[PDB]
Amino acid sequence: DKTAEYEKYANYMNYLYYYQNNELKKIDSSYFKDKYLGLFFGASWCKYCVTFIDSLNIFKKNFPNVEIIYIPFDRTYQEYQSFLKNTNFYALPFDNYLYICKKYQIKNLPSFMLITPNNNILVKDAAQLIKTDEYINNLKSLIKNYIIHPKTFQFNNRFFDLFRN
Repeated sequence: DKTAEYEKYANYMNYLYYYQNNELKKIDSSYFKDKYLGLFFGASWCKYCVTFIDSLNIFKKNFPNVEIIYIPFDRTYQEYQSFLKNTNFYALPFDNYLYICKKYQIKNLPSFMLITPNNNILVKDAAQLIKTDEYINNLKSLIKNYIIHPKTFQFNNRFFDLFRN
């Protein structure tokens, strides 16, 4: 039965999650339409993923417009919650996301990818980019100059196109 399947696709990733004063919260995925995204692949058991949070906090200070989304590879839901409570990032719901790794040929954790509003890759290896403080003005210029050609996504669902295509 196709309708059952395709309804799930149209409704794929309808919410992202975050913590706030130790309260699990959610936000409708439509908020992220037309926004630059920072996709952070990480896990609480990954030593340098935890240290990388310091670089991401500096990044967010300087690029508050770019929405950071945690793609989790935690071992347990309990670790996932603890990691979200400590970073206050948005996150995909706790689940298996190896398929996103395969699509983008992600080889190591942590990884950080910068995504344009029309789902193009602005910077593939942004984890390396942001590890010094020296990247800030060139990235302001790159974002300011980027010409966004409109794109229609399958089911008008931006995350389906980004993660499942």
